[PDB]
Parts: sequence; structure tokens; C-alpha cells
Amino acid sequence: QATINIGTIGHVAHGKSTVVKAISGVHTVRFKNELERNITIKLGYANAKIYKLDDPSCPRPECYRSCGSSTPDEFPTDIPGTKGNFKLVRHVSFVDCPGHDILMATMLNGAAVMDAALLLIAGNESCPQPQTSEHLAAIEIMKLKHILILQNKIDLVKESQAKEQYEQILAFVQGTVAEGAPIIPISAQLKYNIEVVCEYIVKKIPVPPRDFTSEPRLIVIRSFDVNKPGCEVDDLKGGVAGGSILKGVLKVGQEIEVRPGIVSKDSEGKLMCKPIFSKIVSLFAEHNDLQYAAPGGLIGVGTKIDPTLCRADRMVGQVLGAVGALPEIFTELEISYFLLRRLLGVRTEGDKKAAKVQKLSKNEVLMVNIGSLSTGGRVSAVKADLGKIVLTNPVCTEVGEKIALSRRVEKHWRLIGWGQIR
Amino acid sequence: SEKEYVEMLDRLYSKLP
RNA sequence: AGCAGAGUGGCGCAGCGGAAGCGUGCUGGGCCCAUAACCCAGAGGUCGAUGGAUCGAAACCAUCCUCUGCUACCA
Repeated sequence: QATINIGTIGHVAHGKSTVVKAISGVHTVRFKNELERNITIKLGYANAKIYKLDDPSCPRPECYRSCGSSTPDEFPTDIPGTKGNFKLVRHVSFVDCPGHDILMATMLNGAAVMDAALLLIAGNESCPQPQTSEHLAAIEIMKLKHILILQNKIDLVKESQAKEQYEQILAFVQGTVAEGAPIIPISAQLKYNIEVVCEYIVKKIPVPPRDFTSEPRLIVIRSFDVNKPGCEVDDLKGGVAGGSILKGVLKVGQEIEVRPGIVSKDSEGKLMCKPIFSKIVSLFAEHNDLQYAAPGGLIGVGTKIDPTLCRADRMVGQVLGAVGALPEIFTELEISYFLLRRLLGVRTEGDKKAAKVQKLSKNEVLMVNIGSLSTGGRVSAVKADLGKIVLTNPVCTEVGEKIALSRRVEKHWRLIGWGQIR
Repeated sequence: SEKEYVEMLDRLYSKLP
């Protein structure tokens, strides 16, 4: 299954497929083929098995040696050991977030259900690069600090440039946790020092305490239909949710409720929403059958919902509770909030436009990323430490946790501040 | 912090031309 | 992946059991002192593939082949 969710976030032009296939062995993929124009801009999924020969390096199935195929310029070979079967240490899960700035709201959502991260830095561009800081800050807000910085694209980048970049990032982030996070330079054109990464992810990132006894909550981020185009009438199936569970052991045959709900017909107001109920058909993770779905892992829960809800990606950031979950489904919400004194996620060589942003004005639409949900809503009352927001589609608030608040600076939204629900 | 980096830098960059 | 379209001369592209068409270039010659437009002949044919029912498949039938498109992505 899975034990931890390590995320693979990283700004434009570092190469995703080479690094993702080295760590998991499962390709990051989704629509267009044209696998991506540059680096993956979709929310990729992948799981993997991490075993040892009693060595800090992680074998392949063929554990005698491993000859890469990253480049035919030279032969990159590494040796994990010699063969006689290897001991399974754990089953790991990844969360490949978008690597592009416009997709920030999606990157936030996907990130918010991980248990650790890997900041994929690229040495090609600017030294205190916008997105590195954006990522790091969001991570410390959500409730994580289990980060391993990875210098992913320094294959042709000289050692002065690459040294200056790690220095400037680590010096800018002087108020964000990063001093207890290692910085592992690797090759992505010769897959070198990959074996030492395997030692790091088992060290810096154990399994955090998971609450089995507590009531099941599944947060769905990806939508999958298994009926698909060309289905037969008596080959009928349910609709499958790619979600991570962050609380409770969800068992097979259990009934689960999707709690933001669907709005009642001919509503004259903003209420009323009614949750949808679906019975769990199957609990699939990796490529191995399971009867349980332990928390701390990203699992494909097939449920008895019908094709229309899974025919496109429409279940992004929905909260699912088993069953008749107590969590309130607000339509208008009381945010406590604070703002950054800089504009996060933007800053170029001329140092534009990380200038301090003006105060929020009422009746402006802002993206409130609450939980893994992403709703848009307008601010109806605006006091400094008390704003009232009215949301277009209702938000199930599992706990008052955190929020991330963004404002439409130009073409798309950009992160301005965070806070906590009251 | 930077020990992790420099150890692996002298591992990596010795194998470059 | 399933799905709407296509399979013809270089290109455009008629056509359907008793027929490889026509448009455009192609090349020669004529008219005229000569070219041009024009006219004539010349030149360009696995009609995807694999067969079957058949007195005969360019035509029926089934499959395979391809690009053109769809819910937009299918653990």
C-alpha cells in the first residue's frame, strides 16, 4: 500500500520524468501525449516499493547491477549489491504536484495531503528563484518540515553557479525551516547519487503517528472512471476516487459520504447542500489487492458513484467522511487571516514584483484554498483580523486547521497570505 | 546542513569532465 | 481506448456487378512571322490490406491499415 506521501514539487525546467522514474519506477502521466510540453503540469500519481539488501541503496528487481539509459553519451552504472532476495522495508507513495506557477492553486491542493516533500531545484535560472520560496513557505504553514532539498538539474551547470544558488535560497529562507533539511546534489542525466537519496528518505522521513482508531476521512484529489468509453452494459462498474486518507482505517464495504454536497434544486439562497452517499466497492493501492485502506497513504477507492462525476476531473479537493460525518458544510465562512509583507511566488532578476500588496477591498473574488478544497468566494466584510467570505460551492471544514489565501494580481491568482478558520 | 551538500558535491562533480 | 470522416493517376477527385473517371499540371505539334490564351494527341492507375459468397469484386461482406475527431485521461 503506502506509509508516507513524499511530494515532488519543483519549478520549471528540471525534468520530471527522469527523477520520478528513478525514485518510484512509475511514470508521471495524464492527458496530452505530448507527455508534457516541458515538465508535468498535471497532478501525477505513483506508488513504489522500497527494499534493502541490508545496504542504504535501494535495489531494482534485478539487484546485481543497474545500467541506466538516461543518455548514450556515456554509460551510467551503479551497483546496489548482489542477489538472493531483498528485504521489504516499506511501501512508499508519491504526490507529483504541478511544476508551473499558474497552476499554484492546484499545487497547493495536492501538496496539502502529503507527509513530506522534495524540493526539485534547477540551476539554470535565477539563484533565489520565486517558486522555491513559495513552496517552502506553504509547507511550513500546512504542518510539515520533513523536507529534503534536491538539486535536480546541475548536469551542465558549473560548480560556482550551483553553489551560489544553494547559498542564496538557504539565506533568503532564513525564517523558514531548511537548516535541518539536507541538500543533495544529484545528476539527472547520469542518475548519480540516487543511492544516497534512498538513505536520506528513510532517515529524514519516518512514518509519522497515524490515528487508526479515529473516524475515516478520505480527501479526494483525482477523478478516475473505470467504466470509460466503450463500456458494456453488464460490465458496469463504480467511479474511482484517487484520494489520500489522513485519519482512520477505511475498511472495504464501508459506506462513505462526500460532504461538500450537491445543492438542492431551485435554491433562492446559498443553502441547502445535501451530501452524496456511495458504498465502497474496492480499495486498490499499488498493484496489489487489499481489504483495508490504512491512513497515511494514497489509495484508489472505487465507490458506487456513477460515470458523470468521474468523466472529467471534477472531484478535485472534495472531503469524504465515513458516514454521516460530523464536519460542518459552510457556505459562508469566518476567516481569521494574516498577510505576507511581500508578494510571494513572483520576483525576477530586476526584483519585480515582490513589493508589498495593498489591503483587500470588499466584493472582490479571491481563491480560498481551505483543506485540499479550492473554492472561489467574495469578501463581504473586511476587517483586518476578521473577514467574512461567501463561497460559490460549499466547503466541508474537517477542522479549523489552516487556509491559504490568494488574490488575482494579474492573469492568475498569486499567494498573498494564510490564516486559520474560526 | 552544508556537509550533506559538499560531501555529495565532491562525489558528483569529480565524475564530470 | 471506444467513436464521426477518408481511402482513385502527382495533385484535385467521378464511380458502382457486366466501364479506371474527370480536373489540373505534364510533353509534342498545330493555328500565327512568333509567343500567349487555344486546340489535339502524347504522359500519369496495387481504386489501403486480407479474403469469402460469385459466371465476375473498382461494386457485397467481414476483418485489418491509416490520418482526420471525441469524454478530455480512463487506479
